[PDB]
Amino acid sequence: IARVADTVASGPSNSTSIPALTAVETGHTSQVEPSDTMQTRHVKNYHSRSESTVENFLSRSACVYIEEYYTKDQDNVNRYMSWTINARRMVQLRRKFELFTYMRFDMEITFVITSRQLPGTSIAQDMPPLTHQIMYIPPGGPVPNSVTDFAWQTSTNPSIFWTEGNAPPRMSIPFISIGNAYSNFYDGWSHFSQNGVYGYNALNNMGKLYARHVNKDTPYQMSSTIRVYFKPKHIRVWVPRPPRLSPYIKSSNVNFNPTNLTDERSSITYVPDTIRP
Amino acid sequence: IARVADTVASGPSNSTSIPALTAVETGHTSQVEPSDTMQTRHVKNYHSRSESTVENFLSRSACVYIEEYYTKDQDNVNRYMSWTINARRMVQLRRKFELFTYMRFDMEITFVITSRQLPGTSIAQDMPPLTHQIMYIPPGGPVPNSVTDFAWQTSTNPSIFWTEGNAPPRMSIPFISIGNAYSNFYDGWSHFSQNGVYGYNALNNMGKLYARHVNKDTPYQMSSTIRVYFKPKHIRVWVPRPPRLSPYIKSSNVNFNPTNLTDERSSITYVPDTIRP
Amino acid sequence: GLPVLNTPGSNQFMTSDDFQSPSAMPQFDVTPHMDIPGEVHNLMEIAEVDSVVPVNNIKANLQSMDAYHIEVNTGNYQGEKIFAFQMQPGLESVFKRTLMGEILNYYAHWSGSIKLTFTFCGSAMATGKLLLAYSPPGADVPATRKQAMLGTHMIWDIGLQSSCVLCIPWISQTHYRLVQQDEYTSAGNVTCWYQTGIVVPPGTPNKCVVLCFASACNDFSVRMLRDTPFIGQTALLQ
Amino acid sequence: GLPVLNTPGSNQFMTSDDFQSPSAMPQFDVTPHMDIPGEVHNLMEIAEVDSVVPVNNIKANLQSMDAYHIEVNTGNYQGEKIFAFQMQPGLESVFKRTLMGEILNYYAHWSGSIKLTFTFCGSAMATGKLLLAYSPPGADVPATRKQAMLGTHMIWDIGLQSSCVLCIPWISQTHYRLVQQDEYTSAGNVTCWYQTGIVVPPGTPNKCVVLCFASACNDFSVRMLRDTPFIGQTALLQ
Amino acid sequence: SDRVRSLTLGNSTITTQESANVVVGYGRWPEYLRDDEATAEDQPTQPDVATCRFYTLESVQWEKNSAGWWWKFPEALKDMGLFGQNMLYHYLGRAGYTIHVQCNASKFHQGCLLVVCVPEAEMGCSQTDKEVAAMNLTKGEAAHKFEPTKTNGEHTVQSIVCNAGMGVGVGNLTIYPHQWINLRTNNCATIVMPYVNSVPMDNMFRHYNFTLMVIPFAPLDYAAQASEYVPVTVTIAPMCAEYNGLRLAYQQ
Amino acid sequence: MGAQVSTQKTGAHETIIHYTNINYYKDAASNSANRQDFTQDPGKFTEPVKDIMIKTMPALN
Amino acid sequence: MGAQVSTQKTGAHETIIHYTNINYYKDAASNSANRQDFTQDPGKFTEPVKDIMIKTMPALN
Amino acid sequence: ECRPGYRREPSLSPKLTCLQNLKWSTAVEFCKKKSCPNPGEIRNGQIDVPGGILFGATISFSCNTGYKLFGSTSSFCLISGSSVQWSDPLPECREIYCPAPPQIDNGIIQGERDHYGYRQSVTYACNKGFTMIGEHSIYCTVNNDEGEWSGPPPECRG
Ligand SMILES: CCCCCCCCCCCC(=O)O
Ligand SMILES: CCCCCCCCCCCC(=O)O
Repeated sequence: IARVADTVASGPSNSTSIPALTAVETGHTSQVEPSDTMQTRHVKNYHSRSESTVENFLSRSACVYIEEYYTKDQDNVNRYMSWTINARRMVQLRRKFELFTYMRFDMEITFVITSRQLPGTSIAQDMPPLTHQIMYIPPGGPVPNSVTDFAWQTSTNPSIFWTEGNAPPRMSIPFISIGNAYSNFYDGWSHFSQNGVYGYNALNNMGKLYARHVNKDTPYQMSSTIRVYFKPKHIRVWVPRPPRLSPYIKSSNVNFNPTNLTDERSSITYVPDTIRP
Repeated sequence: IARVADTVASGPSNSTSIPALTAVETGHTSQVEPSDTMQTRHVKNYHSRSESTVENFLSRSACVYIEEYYTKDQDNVNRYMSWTINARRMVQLRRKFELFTYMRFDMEITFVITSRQLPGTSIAQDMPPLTHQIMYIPPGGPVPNSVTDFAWQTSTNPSIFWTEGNAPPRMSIPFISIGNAYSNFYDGWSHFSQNGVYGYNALNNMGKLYARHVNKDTPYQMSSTIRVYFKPKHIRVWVPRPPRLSPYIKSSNVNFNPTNLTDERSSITYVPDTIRP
Repeated sequence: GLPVLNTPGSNQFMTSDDFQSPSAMPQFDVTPHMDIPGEVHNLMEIAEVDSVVPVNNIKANLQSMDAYHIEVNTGNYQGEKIFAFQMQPGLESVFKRTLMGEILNYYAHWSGSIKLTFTFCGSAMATGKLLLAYSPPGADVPATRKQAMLGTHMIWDIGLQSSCVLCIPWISQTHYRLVQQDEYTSAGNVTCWYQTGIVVPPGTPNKCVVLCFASACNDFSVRMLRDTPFIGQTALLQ
Repeated sequence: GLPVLNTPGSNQFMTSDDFQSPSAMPQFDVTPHMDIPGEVHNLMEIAEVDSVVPVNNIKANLQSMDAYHIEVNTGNYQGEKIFAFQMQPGLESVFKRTLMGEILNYYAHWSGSIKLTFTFCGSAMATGKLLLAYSPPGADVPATRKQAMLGTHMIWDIGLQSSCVLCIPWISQTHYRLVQQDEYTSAGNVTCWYQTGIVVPPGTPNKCVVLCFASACNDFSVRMLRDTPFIGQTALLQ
Repeated sequence: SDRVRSLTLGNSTITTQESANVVVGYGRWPEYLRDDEATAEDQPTQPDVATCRFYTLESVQWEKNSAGWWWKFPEALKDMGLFGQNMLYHYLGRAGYTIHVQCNASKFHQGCLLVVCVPEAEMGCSQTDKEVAAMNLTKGEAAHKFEPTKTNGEHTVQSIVCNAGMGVGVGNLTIYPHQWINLRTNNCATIVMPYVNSVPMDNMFRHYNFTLMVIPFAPLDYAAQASEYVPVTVTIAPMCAEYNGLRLAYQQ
Repeated sequence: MGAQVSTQKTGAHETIIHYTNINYYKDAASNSANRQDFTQDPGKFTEPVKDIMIKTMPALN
Repeated sequence: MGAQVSTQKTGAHETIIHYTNINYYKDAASNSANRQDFTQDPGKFTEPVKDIMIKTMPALN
Repeated sequence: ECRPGYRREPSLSPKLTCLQNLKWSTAVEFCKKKSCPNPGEIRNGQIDVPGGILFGATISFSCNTGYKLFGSTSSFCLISGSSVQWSDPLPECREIYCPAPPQIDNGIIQGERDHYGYRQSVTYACNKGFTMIGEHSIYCTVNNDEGEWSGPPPECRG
């Protein structure tokens, strides 16, 4: 089905046919194959590009964020999580998405929440299972300012209640973008006067995500770390582009430091001698 | 299916047709569209009002109550929960329901019960999993006066037994109202002499809900917090009305404080200049 | 039994799920259905109903009927802007609370046209022509009538027909816009001017009230369910 | 209920699984699909596009266009190797970063032929013949033109047709090779020599640039999904 | 002979006797917005021949040490006849564009340019800790140029060529609609770009749909007494230009 | 069984899109929400007039 | 039910290889990935020329 | 009347009217900021335009890697007599040169040059009878506005 091209058996040649000669100036990539520049044998190639599919390539859960929130109200520790959803803080997944200019797809979101008890001299407890609450707040919705804010009522905002021990919570979401496709790159501004925000943040706005412990309080300080995972499915991509070369500096723009095109070597004719009997 | 109206292509005009002119005095809302007051192009609108459905709007679990009950019998702490069922103590869901005068629907009720161990110097325990019991008592049924009352026998009253760690208990209920529809507003009294109770509480009576720990006792004081969630389904609504403007004061009536119609601004002609190159 | 494998997301509780569940009251005989007047099927049925808009929402009128009053006077007032505001059905303080905007605040996305109906409440002897203009995002707000006149406008002639509709067409780049509109999803502005003026006979008021109504069209629609930021509390009511 | 038995692997979370899951946003009206130009279906569509190869990747040129320059001069240079490198589409520093190699680094296995297109950028008066040879693994790198000539070679004659393709056939023992090529999965080497020489008229440069392009053929394919070793971080970006 | 070609748009016509075929965007050719993909309800305006014609920008000089140049559209054409006038008076725009880069020398000169059209060519800043200014991204028909070395400007674009000011490899820009101008075979380069964006239409001042980059991979060179002045002129013509949201002109 | 196949809501890969459903409980109150009932009739609130009013005509005459 | 039988990917014992699928959710976004869509058209990027170029012929003439 | 340095907008009235409400009519942009000359170009440099080039605007300068900036690092569009003029002239980006490469005992430099700039290199060669100890070449590195050879030259053992 997604099979690869076979190699036709070719023999000697001596004609005005010039498949090897061309002109890249046309912007046309040569469509030559081994059988065109040598004598080849017939080969029934059964190989398949099934795993090169944009679907199989991007459809794999990848971490996009991670924050920690405590249980007790001691010191200036955040007791809840806040996050302006986006996939530009994790270089791995961010680099893949940026292989294309525009994207369209549904998505499977999985959460890996783990807790712990902070070190201490006398910390003997017996706390029941910790239950967490993850609430999604689309742009404009009321934001909670405490682990007891009325906003956690989740009247209409989607929210998940998960208790430790059980399988990591998950749920799918459609294609939210108000545009016909998500934009990984936006060479424009937010204001017509050509100023303000520049790039991604200028238009993308998937809202925010908040988390917290629904448990009232813990005898001794404890903390939990939530890890968000994205897995696009039913994918569509447009306009491919040069992969990221320079390391990512900011998660709001494409700033970078002049990076080398590639690793170095002795000379253009350098090739390590691996045959030494 | 629930698609939106398309825009017919319109051209120049010069007739006695006056679609723009009307008279609101009739109480009739103008049915004009862009194509009636300008030249428009044909546009196949595929947008859908599928999420504007009263079903999709109200069919989302929203917290309606929350109380805490302890395990040990120390001090004057309640060891069980009591609640006169109603959705007027949580402004969020209450405001939505009040967008309509009458309602009819079945409902999915979910409970999020979480426990904890109160702080202390020496609180080393090893308590087994805590099992809870939620019992619904329709109007007239015997009410328990202790965590060991005979009423907890649940001979005929619906009751749920849940142990921490497992998925939050849930169960559906039909349309209980003795009327043909639930009433969010009742501009009347409970007594014929036009006195006594006024409004909602005058007729609504969904009974009470009690909770407790089925565990005999805990070495050291512990408490649990139960959160009730309502999710109406198979919805029907009648007589829409102006959304709540003034903050909710009481959960028994519609009392309020003179609130502003909306936020203020410089002048009627004030419009922020967002274009400044 | 049947070999089964639990998938991630098991035993969780998502407020927006939709599964079946055992009834706590088996064989309950639901009360007979009664056909009640004015049933609502889609919230858009409400957002399509005209509601008075508080255009004159200045601090001094935030609690009086003057908030809805849009005065117009007799005499030369050329070059003077009767009123103006942004096109933010759910964010603009002017629309923020109308039936329409009030509903949009339960959603994050919106799309479609809007019908701004203006009603002259002066006397039957007062006459006049007003210029209702709408300028799409891109340039500064019309400072003069000429600038406003270059955009989508409607010249309303007061007469027997009290009301006049200024339909604001949906001229956006994207299919949808955020109710929490930012500069990117800007909608533009609406400015009103004097096309001619308000002439009046002797023994007749010189100041008249002009009410403004706003509602959605048959091409309007919301999309992202969210909680409204116009209601909250600090503790359980009692 | 139906007697069920949970199998090992239940409640786990495998990043590469593929199950169904409840939508957090029921009945969401997705934005209408728009036909956008240049859609990608398979990543191989990208690896099949020629991209300039930095053959002259010496420390001094790791950040200049000279990295792509492959100089050729007039005069006797017989016995001199113009350039050479290993055939490691994803490991060789020369290909490691090209569109082709850049993609292979997201996979661990690869197979197929490669098209090395060479373009003469000298003047229209310069002429010459170069010998582009490819030697499969097994023996030492060609030290002389005779040794290189014994392998799969292509004699490129510079003329009106600026470019010339040297298709490196897939001559491997195994069906696939590791992108992280080791000696076992060796691919061989590619050496360029002067078939004749570069003759030039008076008043014309003596040094010319020869660009190199690399891309996959219709018989190419990757196979083992992995993370690319060309991107990382030490903390969440901000 | 496929070497010679002629282009005709509006009242403008370009001639060539040494071209190398014509690259057509991503296989697509400019087309007006269809009804089943439109959003703006108002009837669009289509000046046609009035705006869809060849606009020549300020020429540039190619020197032995030139590192490259770049233009941003449709911004670069803000002051070009009626095409620029419609940009001012309208909120939304949509166009095709036929890029035609000219550059002739002689059989005795040598060099190779890379004419590319990069959609959403979001660029980085010289000082990674600061931001860039529109003034440094695009300045009308005046071209910005790449530098063979790192830049330092406060809000300047990292003009270092090797990274194309995008943090990528220049050798991979071939993945975008492009052509080369190998003086020994070429004389110009043409690219027909179709409207590429994640939206049916968009503002033409706030958004720079695509960037035209002309980067030389083969340094310009020649002998003594050989014309040292080798200019590179860029000509572009909008295609299927549509406009929506008519209002008071925007003050630049 | 008493399976009932319906149509799913459009996905992010449009322009096998159907699901199956079976009720296991005896009470209709146990069934899932009716998220696919798209009925409309704004007339009740937008045009509750006794005499039909034609848009292209004067409201009063 | 609305079962839909498809073909599985070749196993390590080739040269009953089919699976069954049923969607339980109402939203298409809930369905599993489309790991079996094998469409291709490199022409967009490899041969975006206006005039078809025949391999066995000169690029320019 | 336009101030300095502003210019009249032909499309608008520089006049205001006293309305009945004792308020002056809304003012338009009848007088706009005079635009400064195009900053130009810096050979082997870059001009950062954060906020246009009109009166009151500022622009910064930088030099590509391998070049040192000579002059001002910025310029302001101030009002100069009858118009708006850039405060400081365009600076200079002069090539950074490495120190003369080192000569080595019993070895030479192949194709020795006059100057050596960023990324340029020097390759050594031991005389007949001697053996090279170390890398053949070194490279001109240019941290930080001063040029420096990558490392030490090779050595020739007889
Ligand atoms: C209920 C959680 C909602 C989370 C929304 C995530 C949307 C991700 C969109 C990613 C956009 C992009 O990568 O260009
Ligand atoms: C088994 C638990 C029974 C709970 C009954 C809840 C009934 C809710 C009725 C809400 C009435 C209203 O909102 O007007």
